[PDB]
Amino acid sequence: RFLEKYVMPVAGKVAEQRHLLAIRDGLVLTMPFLIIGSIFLIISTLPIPGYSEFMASLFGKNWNVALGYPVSATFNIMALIAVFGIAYRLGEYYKVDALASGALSLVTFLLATPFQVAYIMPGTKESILVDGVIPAALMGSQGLFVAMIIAIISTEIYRFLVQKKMIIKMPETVPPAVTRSFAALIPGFIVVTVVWIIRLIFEHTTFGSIHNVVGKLLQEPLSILGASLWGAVIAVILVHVLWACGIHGATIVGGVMSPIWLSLMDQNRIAFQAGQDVPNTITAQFFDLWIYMGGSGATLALVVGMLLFARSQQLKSLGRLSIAPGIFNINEMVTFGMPIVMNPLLLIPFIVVPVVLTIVSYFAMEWGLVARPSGAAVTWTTPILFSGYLGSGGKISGVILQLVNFALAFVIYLPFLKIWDKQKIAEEKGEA
Amino acid sequence: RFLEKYVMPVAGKVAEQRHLLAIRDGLVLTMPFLIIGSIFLIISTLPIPGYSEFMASLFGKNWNVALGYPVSATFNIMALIAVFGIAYRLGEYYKVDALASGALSLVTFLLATPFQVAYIMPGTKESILVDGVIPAALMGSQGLFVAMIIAIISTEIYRFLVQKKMIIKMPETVPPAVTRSFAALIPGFIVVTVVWIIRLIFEHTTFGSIHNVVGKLLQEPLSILGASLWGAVIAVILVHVLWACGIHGATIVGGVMSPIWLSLMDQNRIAFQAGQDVPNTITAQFFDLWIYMGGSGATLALVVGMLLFARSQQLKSLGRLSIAPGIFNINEMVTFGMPIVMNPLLLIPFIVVPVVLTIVSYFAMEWGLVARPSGAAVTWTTPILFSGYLGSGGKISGVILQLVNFALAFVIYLPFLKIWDKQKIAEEKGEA
Ligand SMILES: CC(=O)N[C@@H]1[C@@H](O)[C@H](O[C@@H]2O[C@H](CO)[C@@H](O)[C@H](O)[C@H]2NC(C)=O)[C@@H](CO)O[C@H]1O
Ligand SMILES: CC(=O)N[C@@H]1[C@@H](O)[C@H](O[C@@H]2O[C@H](CO)[C@@H](O)[C@H](O)[C@H]2NC(C)=O)[C@@H](CO)O[C@H]1O
Ligand SMILES: OC[C@H]1O[C@H](O[C@H]2[C@H](O)[C@@H](O)[C@@H](O)O[C@@H]2CO)[C@H](O)[C@@H](O)[C@@H]1O
Ligand SMILES: OC[C@H]1O[C@H](O[C@H]2[C@H](O)[C@@H](O)[C@@H](O)O[C@@H]2CO)[C@H](O)[C@@H](O)[C@@H]1O
Repeated sequence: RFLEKYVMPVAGKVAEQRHLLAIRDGLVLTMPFLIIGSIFLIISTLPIPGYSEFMASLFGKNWNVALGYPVSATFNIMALIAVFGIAYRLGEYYKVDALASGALSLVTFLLATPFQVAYIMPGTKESILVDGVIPAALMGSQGLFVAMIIAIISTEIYRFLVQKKMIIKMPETVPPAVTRSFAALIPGFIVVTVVWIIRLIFEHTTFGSIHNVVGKLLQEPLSILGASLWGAVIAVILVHVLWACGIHGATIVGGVMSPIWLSLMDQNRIAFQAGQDVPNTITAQFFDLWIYMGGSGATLALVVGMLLFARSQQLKSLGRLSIAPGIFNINEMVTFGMPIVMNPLLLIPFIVVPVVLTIVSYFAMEWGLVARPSGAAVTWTTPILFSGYLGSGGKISGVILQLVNFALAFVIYLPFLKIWDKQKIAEEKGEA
Repeated sequence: RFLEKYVMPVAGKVAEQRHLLAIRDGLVLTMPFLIIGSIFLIISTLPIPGYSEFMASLFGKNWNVALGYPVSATFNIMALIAVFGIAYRLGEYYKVDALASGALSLVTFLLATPFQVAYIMPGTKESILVDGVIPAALMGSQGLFVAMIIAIISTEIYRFLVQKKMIIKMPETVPPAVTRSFAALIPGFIVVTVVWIIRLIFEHTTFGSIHNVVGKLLQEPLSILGASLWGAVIAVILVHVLWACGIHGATIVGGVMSPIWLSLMDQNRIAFQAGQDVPNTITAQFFDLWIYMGGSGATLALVVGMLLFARSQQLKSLGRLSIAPGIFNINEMVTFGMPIVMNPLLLIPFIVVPVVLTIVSYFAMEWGLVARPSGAAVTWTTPILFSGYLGSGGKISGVILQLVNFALAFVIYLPFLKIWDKQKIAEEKGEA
C-alpha cells in the first residue's frame, strides 16, 4: 500500500499514454490470427511417432506444404494487420474517421516498403531484381516496428489535418458516402506525400529503406535488450508491480514489449519448421507458458494450496471457485478476491515467485536441459501441462520444466498463505 | 412517369440488395486513393513542352521512378483495400464485429493468393521461382473481382457462425478486449479452414489457383462486355432511367459495374506510363469526364442555357445557383430542384443527350479522332475543360470532344429548356 505515491502515479501515466495505448490495443487485432496460424503450424510439425507418414499416405508426399499456407497468411502478415489495427485505434481515439485512418496506414505502410526484391551474385557486386513484388518478409514480424512508426505518424498527421478543418466541403445535397470520401482526400493526399518524402530521403542515405534504418537503429539493438536475462526479469518485475497497483501489467508491458517478443518468437518459428536449431529463449510464449502459469503470480499453485491447505471458509471457497479460471491461466478472481492487489503480505510471493520462475526457466533452456519455444504462438490461456509440451514444438522436456516451476511456486506461496488462512479464520470467528 | 411501376420497384429493390451494397460501398474506400495515386501519375507523365527535361535537371534523369511510388501503393493495391471495405461493410450490415470481419477477409484474400511468382525463359522450360513474395499484380485491379467473392464468402460464413453463438465463452471479469478476441477465434478459424480448402481444390485443376479460375470464367468475359458499346449504353441508359425515379443511378450502376470499368482503366494505365497505345475506350473516366459533364446528363449545358436565356424569374435564379456546383459536376439542385426527376418533358433530353454523347465519343475515340483515357483516375468532380485535358494524359483531342459534346447537349436541351421556361412564366404571371 505504502510505496504507491511512487509507482502508481507513473503506472497511471503510462497506461493512459495514447501511443503505447494505440499500439498495445491495435496489436490485439493480430492475436486470434497468430493463433489460427499456429493450429496449422503445429498440426504439420507435431513429432508424433507414426505421424510424419500417417498423413503421407492419405494426402500424398507433400502433405506438409498445404499446412504452411495459413501460416503464410497470418505469421508473414502480422505487421500488415497490426498496421491497420494501430492506426484504426489511434483513429477512434482522436475521434476521426477510423475506417479511413486505418486504411490510410495500410496504404502508407505499403508506400513505405519497396515493391521489389533483389537477388545478388555472391561477392560480385551485380544482381537481378524482381519487381511488382511485395516482399513478404517486410510484412511479417520484422516490420511491426515500422508498422508502429508509420501508423502513428500517418494517423497523427491525419487527425491534425481534419481537426485543422483542412477539408473538402461537399454540398449537403450529395450522398453521405460522397461527403466522407472527399473529406479524407486532402488530409490523405498530404499524408501519403509526407511518408513518400520520408521514404525518398532514406532512399538517399546509407540504409536504403525505411524498414532498414528502423531495423538497424531500433528493431535490432532492442531485440537484443529484449532477449536479455535482465530483459525477461525487468519485464516480469514490471508486469507484477503493476498488478500490485491493481493494473493489468500483462497487457500494459505486453503491449510495449510484444513488438519484440513476437519478432523473437517468429525467428524461432522459422528455424523450427525447417528442422533447425531454435535460437531464442525469450519469446512471447516463454513467459506465457513457463512463468505466467496460473495467471500472474504462479497463481495456479496458490490456488491448489487453498484447495488443499486452506482451513478457513473464506479461502476454501475462493480456491473452490477459481481453479477453472486458473486452469486456463485467468486469475482476476484471485488477485482481486484474496485479495493480492495492494496486499503487503501476499504481494511478496506474488512478485518473487515469477522472478524465481523466470531465472530457473531461463537457464533450463540455455543449459539445454529443457527445450526452447518452437515459436508456434500458443495462446496465453492454455492448460498448464498441454501448454508446456506444445510450446516446445512437441518436446516433453518442456512439461518437466512446468511441473518443476509448479512445485517451486507451490512451496514459496504455501507458508505465506498459511499466514493468511490463519488471519482469516481469526476474523471468521469475529475476533476484532 | 407511368412506366414507373415497372422499373421503380426493380430499381429500389436492387439498391437494397445486401451484397451489391457491400460491394458498392466497399469500393468507395478505394476511391480517394486512386485520386491520390493519380495526382502523381499525371505529374510524371505530363506531355507539357519543356517539362520532362526540366524535372530531369532538378532531381535526376531518374525522377519518374519516385512518382511511381504513390502509384504502386494505391492502384496496385485496389483489391487489397477493397476486400477490407466490402467485408467490413457487409459486416457492419449484419451487425457483427466489422473490424474483425474486415481484417479477417483481408487475411483470407492473402491466403487465397499464392506467395510465389514464376518466371520462364521462353521455349526451354527453364524457370526461376521466387518464394516469400506477394504478387502485386494480384493486389491490383486484376484481383478486386475475387476481392468481392472472398469478402462476401468470408463475411457471410463469419456472421453465420457468430450468430449461431459458435463462440468462446470468456469469463465476465476478463477485460472486454480479451472478450472480443476469442469471440472471433472460432468463427475466424473455421473461416480460413474453409477458404484454405477452397484453394487446395483449385490447386488441383486446369486453373491451378483461385485468382485464375475467377479471372478466366468471370473477370475476362465480363471485361469485354464492359468495354463494349452496348456495355457503355445499356449501362448509361440504366443510370438515367434510374434517376428518372429519383435514385442515384450513377452510384447504383457504378458500384456494380466499376469492378470492370476500373480494370479497363488500370490496363489503360499499364500501357500509358510505358509509352504505349492505350487499349480500351471504355473506362471509369470515359463517362465522368466526357459524358456525365454537368452531372446527371450534360446538365451543365442545360444550366448554361438558364443563365443565358432565363425568361422566368425562377429558372433565372436556379441557374444563378447551380453553375457553381455544376462546374464541379454536382447537379442535385437541378435534377431535384426544377424537378427533371419525374417530369416527362425535361426527362426526354435528360435521357437522350447522354446516350447521344456516348456514341459521339465511343466513335470519336475509335476513329482515333480523340485520345483514349490515359487511365489516370481523375475524380468525377473535376471541372469540364481541364478534365478532358488531364483525362487523356495531356492530349488536346479531349478538351475538344468536350466542346463538341457540350455544344451538342446545349442544342438538344435548348428546345425543352424553352418549352419549360414558357410554362413557368405563365404560372408566374397568373395565366395559362
Ligand atoms: C487479449 C489479450 O490481451 N490477452 C492477454 C492478457 O489477457 C494476458 O494477461 C492475462 O489476462 C488474464 C485476464 O485478464 C489475467 O487473469 C492474467 O493474470 C493475465 N496474465 C498476467 C501475467 O497478468 C496477457 C498474457 O501474456 O497479455 C495479453 O496478451
Ligand atoms: C463517391 C461517389 O460515389 N462518386 C460518384 C458519384 O458522386 C457520381 O454521381 C454524381 O454525384 C453528384 C452528387 O450526388 C451528382 O450531382 C451527379 O449528378 C452525379 N452524376 C451522375 C451521372 O449521377 C457518379 C460518378 O461516376 O458515381 C459515383 O461513383
Ligand atoms: O555453472 C555451470 C552450469 O553450466 C553447465 O554447463 C553449461 C555451461 O555453464 C553453459 O555455458 C552452457 O552454455 O553450456 C553448458 C551446458 O551444455 C551445466 O550445464 C550446469 O549443470 C552448470 O550448473
Ligand atoms: O462511317 C465511316 C467512318 O469511318 C472512317 O474510317 C474508319 C472506319 O470506319 C473504321 O472501321 C475504323 O476502324 O477506321 C477508320 C477510322 O480511322 C472515318 O474514320 C470516319 O470519318 C467515318 O465517319
